[PDB]
Amino acid sequence: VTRIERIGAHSHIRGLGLDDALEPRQASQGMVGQLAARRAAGVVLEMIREGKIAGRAVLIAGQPGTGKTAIAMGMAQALGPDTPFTAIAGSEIFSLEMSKTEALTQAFRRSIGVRIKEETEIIEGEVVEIQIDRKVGKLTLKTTEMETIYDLGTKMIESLTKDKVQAGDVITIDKATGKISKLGRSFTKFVQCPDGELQKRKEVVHTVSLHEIDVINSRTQGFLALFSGDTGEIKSEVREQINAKVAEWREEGKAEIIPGVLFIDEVHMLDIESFSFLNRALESDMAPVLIMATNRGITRIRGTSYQSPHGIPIDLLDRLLIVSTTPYSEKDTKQILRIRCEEEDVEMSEDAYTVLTRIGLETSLRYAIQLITAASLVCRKRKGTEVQVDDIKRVYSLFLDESRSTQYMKEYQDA
Amino acid sequence: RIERIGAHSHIRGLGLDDALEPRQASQGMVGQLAARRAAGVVLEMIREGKIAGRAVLIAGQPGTGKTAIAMGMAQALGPDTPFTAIAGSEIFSLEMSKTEALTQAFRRSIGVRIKEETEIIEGEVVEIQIDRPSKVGKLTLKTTEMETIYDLGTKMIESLTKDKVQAGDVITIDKATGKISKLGRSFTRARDYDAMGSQTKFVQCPDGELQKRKEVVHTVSLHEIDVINSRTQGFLALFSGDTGEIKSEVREQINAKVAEWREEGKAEIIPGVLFIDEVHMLDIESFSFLNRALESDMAPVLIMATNRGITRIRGTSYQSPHGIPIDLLDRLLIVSTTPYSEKDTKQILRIRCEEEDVEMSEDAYTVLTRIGLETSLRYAIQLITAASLVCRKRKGTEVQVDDIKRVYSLFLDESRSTQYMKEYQDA
Amino acid sequence: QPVASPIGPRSPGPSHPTFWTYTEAAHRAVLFPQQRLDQLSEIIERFIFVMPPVEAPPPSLHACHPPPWLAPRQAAFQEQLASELWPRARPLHRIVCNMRTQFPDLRLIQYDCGKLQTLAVLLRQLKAEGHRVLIFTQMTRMLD
Amino acid sequence: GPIITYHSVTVPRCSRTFITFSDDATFEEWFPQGRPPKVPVREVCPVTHRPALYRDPVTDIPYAT
Amino acid sequence: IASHSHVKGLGLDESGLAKQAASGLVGQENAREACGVIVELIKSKKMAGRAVLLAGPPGTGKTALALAIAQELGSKVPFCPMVGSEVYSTEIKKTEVLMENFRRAIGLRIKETKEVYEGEVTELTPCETENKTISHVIIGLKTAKGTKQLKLDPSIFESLQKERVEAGDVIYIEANSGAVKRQGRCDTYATEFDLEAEEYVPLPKGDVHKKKEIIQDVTLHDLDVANARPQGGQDILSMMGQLMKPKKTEITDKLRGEINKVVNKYIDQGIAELVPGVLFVDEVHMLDIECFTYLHRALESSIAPIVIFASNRGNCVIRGTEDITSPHGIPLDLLDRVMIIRTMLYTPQEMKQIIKIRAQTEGINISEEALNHLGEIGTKTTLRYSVQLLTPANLLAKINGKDSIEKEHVEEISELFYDAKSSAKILADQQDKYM
Amino acid sequence: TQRIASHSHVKGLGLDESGLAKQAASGLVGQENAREACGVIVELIKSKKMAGRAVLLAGPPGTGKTALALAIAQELGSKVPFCPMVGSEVYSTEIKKTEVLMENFRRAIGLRIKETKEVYEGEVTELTPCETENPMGGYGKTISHVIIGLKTAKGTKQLKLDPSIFESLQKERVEAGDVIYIEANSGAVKRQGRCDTYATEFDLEAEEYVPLPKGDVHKKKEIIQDVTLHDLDVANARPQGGQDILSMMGQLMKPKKTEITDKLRGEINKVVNKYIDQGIAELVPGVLFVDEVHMLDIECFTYLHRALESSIAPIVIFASNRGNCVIRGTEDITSPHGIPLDLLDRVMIIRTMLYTPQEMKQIIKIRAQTEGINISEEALNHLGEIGTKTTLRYSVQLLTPANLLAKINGKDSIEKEHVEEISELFYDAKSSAKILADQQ
Ligand SMILES: Nc1ncnc2c1ncn2[C@@H]1O[C@H](COP(=O)(O)OP(=O)(O)O)[C@@H](O)[C@H]1O
Ligand SMILES: Nc1ncnc2c1ncn2[C@@H]1O[C@H](COP(=O)(O)OP(=O)(O)O)[C@@H](O)[C@H]1O
Ligand SMILES: Nc1ncnc2c1ncn2[C@@H]1O[C@H](COP(=O)(O)OP(=O)(O)O)[C@@H](O)[C@H]1O
Ligand SMILES: Nc1ncnc2c1ncn2[C@@H]1O[C@H](COP(=O)(O)OP(=O)(O)O)[C@@H](O)[C@H]1O
Repeated sequence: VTRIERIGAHSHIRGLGLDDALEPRQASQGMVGQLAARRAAGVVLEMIREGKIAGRAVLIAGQPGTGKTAIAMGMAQALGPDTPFTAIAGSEIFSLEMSKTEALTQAFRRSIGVRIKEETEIIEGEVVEIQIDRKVGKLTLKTTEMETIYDLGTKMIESLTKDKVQAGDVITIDKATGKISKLGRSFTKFVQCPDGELQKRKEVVHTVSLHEIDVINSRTQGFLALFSGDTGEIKSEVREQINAKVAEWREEGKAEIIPGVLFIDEVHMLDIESFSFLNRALESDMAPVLIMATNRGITRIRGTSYQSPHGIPIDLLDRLLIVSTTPYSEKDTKQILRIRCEEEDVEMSEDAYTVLTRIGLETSLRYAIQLITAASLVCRKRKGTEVQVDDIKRVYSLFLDESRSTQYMKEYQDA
Repeated sequence: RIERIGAHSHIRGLGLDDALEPRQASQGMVGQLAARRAAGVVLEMIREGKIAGRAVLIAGQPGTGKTAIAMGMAQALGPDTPFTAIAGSEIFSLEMSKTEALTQAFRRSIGVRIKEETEIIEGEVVEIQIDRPSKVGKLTLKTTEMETIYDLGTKMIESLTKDKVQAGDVITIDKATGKISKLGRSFTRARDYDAMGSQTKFVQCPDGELQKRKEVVHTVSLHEIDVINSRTQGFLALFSGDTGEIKSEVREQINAKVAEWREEGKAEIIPGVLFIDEVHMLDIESFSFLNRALESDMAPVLIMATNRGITRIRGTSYQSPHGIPIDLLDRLLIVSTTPYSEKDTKQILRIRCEEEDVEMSEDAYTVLTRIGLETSLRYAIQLITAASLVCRKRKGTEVQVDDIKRVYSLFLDESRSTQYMKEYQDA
Repeated sequence: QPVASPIGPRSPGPSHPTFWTYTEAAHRAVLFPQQRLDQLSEIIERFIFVMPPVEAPPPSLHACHPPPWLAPRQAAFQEQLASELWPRARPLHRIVCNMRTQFPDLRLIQYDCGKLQTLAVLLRQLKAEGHRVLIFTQMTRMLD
Repeated sequence: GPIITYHSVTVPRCSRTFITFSDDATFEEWFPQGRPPKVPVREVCPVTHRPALYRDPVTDIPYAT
Repeated sequence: IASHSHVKGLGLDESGLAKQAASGLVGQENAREACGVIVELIKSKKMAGRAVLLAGPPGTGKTALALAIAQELGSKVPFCPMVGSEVYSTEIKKTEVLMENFRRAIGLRIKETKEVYEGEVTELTPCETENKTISHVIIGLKTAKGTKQLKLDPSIFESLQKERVEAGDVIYIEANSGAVKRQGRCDTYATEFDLEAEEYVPLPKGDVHKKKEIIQDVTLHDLDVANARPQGGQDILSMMGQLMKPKKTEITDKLRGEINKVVNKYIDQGIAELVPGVLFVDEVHMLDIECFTYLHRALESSIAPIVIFASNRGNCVIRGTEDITSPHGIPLDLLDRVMIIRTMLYTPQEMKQIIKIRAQTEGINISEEALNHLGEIGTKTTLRYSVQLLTPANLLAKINGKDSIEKEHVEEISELFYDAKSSAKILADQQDKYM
Repeated sequence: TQRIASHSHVKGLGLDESGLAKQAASGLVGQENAREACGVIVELIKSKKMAGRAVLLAGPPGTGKTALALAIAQELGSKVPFCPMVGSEVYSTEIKKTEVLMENFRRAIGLRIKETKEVYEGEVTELTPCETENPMGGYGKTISHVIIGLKTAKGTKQLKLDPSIFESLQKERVEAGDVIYIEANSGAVKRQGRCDTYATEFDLEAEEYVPLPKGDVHKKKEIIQDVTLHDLDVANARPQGGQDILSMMGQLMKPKKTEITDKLRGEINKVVNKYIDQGIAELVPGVLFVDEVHMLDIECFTYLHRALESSIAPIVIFASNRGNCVIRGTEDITSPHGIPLDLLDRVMIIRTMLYTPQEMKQIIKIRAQTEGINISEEALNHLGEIGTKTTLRYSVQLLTPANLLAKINGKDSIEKEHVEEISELFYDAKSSAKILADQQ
């Protein structure tokens, strides 16, 4: 019923609502207004899909809450799967097991995919009989269209003796390695037998990132990325030769790289040492086209008393493109609230919509989006069906906001 | 046996009556009636252990008996009740966080005593036969009242051979596990009497029934439980340095299982006290955690001794009384200690000198009280042993006024060294 | 091997000074880990009960078409590692069991049944007096 | 048959220790059997009469130089 | 033992309005009727990442309401009480604690079926074969129903050897985990030897081969840490837990991604059931600016649970910035993502009835006169101080031979013990004497 | 080898039988008020009665704190342990600050332990069983004793052992004509290979043939161990051996101190008492010399007067060099001597006076005598004069280079011109400071 993923803060966003010529619609695919910044997002998405001019940075500026993250989520959705879209917060680089610069270059590598094609042959049928003559034997597999015998060699007999697989089990046998996998006991876990041919060649493609390759080629069974046991790979010894070997895979017909996308949220958390590394990491061939956002203006840079836009030094500020987002009006706010209500199961009245739009233009946009569900549930408390203005007023009274909670501080608390 | 006396070894407990009425100079505690009565109330609250998560602070001038009252409470509490004494600066560890150190300190003062009724045997070994080839044997145990013969099994024989006991040894046989614990030897000796051997020692044989049902008890602290349960490193809870407990996978499970044990009656509870001396060293985060760490049934009471006044809280720039934020200070009630008067300091010095086994003349007491009232009490107490050495060096009997006056000129307490610090040594 | 440890190294005999330098009493002052096991056996048995809420297979396996020399070398590596350390890790099996799974401690059998408590109290006195009892039930399952 | 019984007894007062070979008294000596004391001596070489340090594998004669 | 037990629910009417005196909670009616909507949202299992900020002066029930929220949802849904000081970890990244707590607040009830082998073992003949390792092992288990022989892998035989078991004893075997325990030897052989170190357990009942369904309830953080720190039986990989056993940092592709995919595979096939939790981050006002900034992406996640913060400060300098201040000690960017809930400061009557409620909790019989005097002593001090002169008062009354508490008892207990405000003036007077 | 140090001249406090300091004795000169003050604490240490006492050697730099501080270790002698440490050794990367203090506190408390054990050595000639007349039923004779003949350089004697010793011997797999090792107190029997004297030829096998053990077959000699509480603590903390895989972790550095107090109140700290009261060990409380104490952090200072209040703690001899200085780790605090007022309230301060020209001259003479320099009376006078200007350190350091210049210039005694030439090649702190202030 309820999956691990539920209705979050960016579920309505299904992608960029652009036309064939990168012209944003008034409201489409869950994106309201934001024409200029949305079309700029479209341009960057197109030049990413192109994947020729690498090493480009963009900064989505604007007032707090002006869909700066919505644009990034829409770009991610439009880019679709099969293309790495790495999203991390500016605070995630501050790690104790690895240095901030190492974490940053690690995220960079994670934001670059490598496309490799395989031509393995996979078997898929059901076991009829398994034999063992203490050693050699025979194996009879069955599918809905045919049955056949198989000579159980050393590897096969050993693997099938180690595994508990027996007669009457739909299984798969990768003739390359011999990995046995049972998808269900029998006819009705139980599951029916497969159809078509028993042994058939299957093409497999893996979009492994340079990070995965490095972790695979660093230690004995070095695939410890699952828990990031590694504190940092050996730069220029196991990290530069992997690049040369990937270039060898390319321009030969072995593999092709897939330019990913990086989205560092709240970049103002990055210190001066992280910005210094970006000034040179974005000048290499294998560098993704990253985007970033910051709600602060000319604030202090973490590390010194210097004041600079976005809290980012000038040396990096003159190295990226800024994308400012304008404030929303009544129309845009109301349409965003309506799309948010459509995402959920709530259905507000027209007067309720106007009241919520006024409340969201008074204090802030996110406050109305939050009060949506509160009023929806308060309506269900009085045994109603539609969220009326009275419910929104009751909620506005119950739940306070930033600006109204700050003004209520006429009683001194701790400090 | 040999554990030299310390600055706080003289107090053997709060000098209180059955009605928590502090006596003047009973049981080593001199004066300080109000703070002693408060400590007695909180101790009576401790030996009851029906509410957990409270705290009491003892404040006053430096050298008024805060740590003294803490040690007195610790002593009057006696064993069978975990008491943990920690300085505020001890939690600043490098192998674990501050909150982790505080959790460990708290859980180190929560004991779980599991009562185990294991039946065993206890008697003097009279004869043992073992036929090596499986191997089979027999055993005969004797007590003052009766004797019997046992047909040992294979595993019992193996255990007795590992212990390699012989006739005359007094041992205890755990019927469940078979562990053989030998208390000593009965009146028997001379294995060959021609071979070399150590001196012989004998003890009386056990009395009463040969087999009897006794009661063993295993008392461990909640910290030791979480520790040995933290990871599979064998014989933990000592391991010389390392605790990395996980919050949910271990801690919550330990709490739940202790509650379950209390439910059925395996080991219910024995709360303790966590005397945090010099708590002003704790960081703002330490107090932030302590705020909600006391809000738990497994949170034992803690006692804090403070010497600071209106001073900034460490880790920030917030001025607050006692160097403690008013958030944590809201729970704990504070106890005030009055500076000792002339007759109080004099009697304190008298008791502290009678503890060190030194005799001082009547005028020695007067001059030392003069010094300890113009100066700090700790210096007057330190001058008790220093003056007791020149006397012995001159083959004296009891400390006179001249010896104290000489050792006073030999040393400087706090002011005769700073007043002479007029040479601009280094800064 | 012992640089400054309070106990002496392997003494091949009395001819070398190193034998007449370390007392056996001082040797008993230091407890080896297995001696700590012998000391703690009771609390190890009666306090180690926690278990991981989830236990996944050890390896984070990796599907592939790998070279033929990798899997055999890894298998030989595991064989080498296992044949050596497992004989030395046997002493920790006792705790690994308690940490692996948890069964009733047999104390609840009597606690969760009041009539069994009076039965225990009665049989105790009857055996102390030297009697022999005949316990009758209608139910056979109750005999278990 | 192969029974070796270890018997400890509390004689009178004082604890003695016996180990009896119930199988056969001959096994009382079979276990502590042997006593082959060594009787080697230096095999002076025949050439220089020096104390031999080696043994030629070909001649088997002990030599020293 | 009770420290915060007086709270046992929000004490709300069917219409959400807070029942003045109910569930041991009194006062804060607006805050409680608001937390009613919060608990209703949590039970809906529809939203994710919604944050709440219980703001108010010290000792205003924000934590009381937070625990009453847990008491309202029951023990079925996961609840993770966390303090803001747990993020400053030295053995692992700071953001790692936040992410693993967000993952740990998500529950997962997964019904599972497993098989069990048990009974009295008759014989164990390890099938020998040339490789020259032992091929298999035939074990015969005799039970009250019948006796059956079964073949197991060599690992189970090795485990049995670790147990040092013999022929004719009782054993417990599990094919899922592979762990084989030693319950003891069979009970019928108790008369064989006179005294032995073996324990005797009755012949296991039921069929030798028996299964049973277990409805287990765990959290996603458990699977995360199990896949990040694997474990198993008879595998040398356990060495990782001896030399490489620091706190783990599950990568994004593992914390998210594959774990969520396998959990969804379990759910959509009718074996698992999702249950959101409540992450109560108390004392959030002292987190680092980095934690506050990461909370942005943490809450906006579609997996994040309903969070209920609890601030105490009015307006102070944000920790980690050292130069900028904001309300509640929380930056404004995060404060826009929370639904702040007020908490009214208690009035004399509310405080008096709170003292009354707290008194009857831990078995204290307080008289009306002493109760009213506690109100007078409280209006001058904080509620938390006035509500704590009850256990010392009861203990002192037990000494005076009086079964109840009178005026003099609480007057002497109010004299032996001071409070923050009353003790601060004592230091202000003797300023240059406390150091 | 001597390897003359900077303090190899102080042999003791130089106090007479009445406790009065001589003007010049045992290498030390002057500082009578201080050498008599720090002499009482010597008897305090020799009493083994008090615990946690502290004395603060507070004076200007170079007055002699370290001079008469380590001289107490000479008066006390090497028998009692003496653990010196500078205030900068507390800061560590693998052990918390407040813990190094405790680790050093227990390293100063010594514990000497004595044990007596008989010993057997010599070539075993024969091992014949002693017959027991059918103790059980008619199965066979029994070994009541075993006659063993051990050969040594002194003589050959036959001895009886128990039947359990016979079983141990049989399972030990030894033969006759070899050297064995028996300890009757414990019973364990060890082997020392065969007898190199007659048993081995020129063969190659390094069976470690022990020569015919020289001495009586039976010998007993009390072993006297000198173990500290920190040594036994680390031993119980970092076990050794080649078993118990937990101990097999010899590849890791394992510097992991911070001994939990559970292991203190439990093991060795308890078995120490059980051996002392048993009459096996004698506690030897030592000294804990902590110089440059002003380097300790505020946390360290706070923990100091919590560990000093424990019944198990040695004396402490602080050496504070700074005057009124800011405490390290805090702000706007001007505690005197760089030590918090609270801690200064617990220490007995011994004020050392400033040396006069004649006392510094005596010190220079003594240091020259120690280094072995044949300084003349004119060179000595000029050194004293130029040392009255600067500190004593620079003055007394101009003996080695001056002696080198002398030897190079065909001399056997430092002359007036040698120290003058060296005084120009090298200068003191004030001169360099003036030269720096004159330049940029
Ligand atoms: N173009 C848009 N279409 C739909 N919803 C939007 C749009 N822009 C903003 N929003 C809504 O307004 C809110 C703005 O918050 P957010 O963009 O996350 O702030 P920030 O970018 O500063 O972190 C989002 O929760 C989003 O749902
Ligand atoms: N009630 C008391 N009875 C006897 N001696 C006391 C008492 N209070 C303090 N002292 C003496 O004062 C000395 C130091 O007191 P201390 O515990 O440091 O006070 P504070 O904790 O206020 O600093 C101790 O050596 C002790 O002998
Ligand atoms: N609604 C309430 N009903 C009864 N007592 C309350 C209530 N709210 C707070 N209290 C009392 O206040 C004390 C502290 O409240 P707490 O939860 O710590 O507030 P805060 O989180 O603001 O410090 C508790 O011991 C409790 O008895
Ligand atoms: N009483 C003394 N007798 C002889 N030499 C002394 C005496 N006091 C100091 N010195 C000399 O002064 C030198 C420096 O003194 P030192 O003790 O290191 O200074 P401080 O202890 O003040 O740091 C030493 O090398 C020592 O030779």
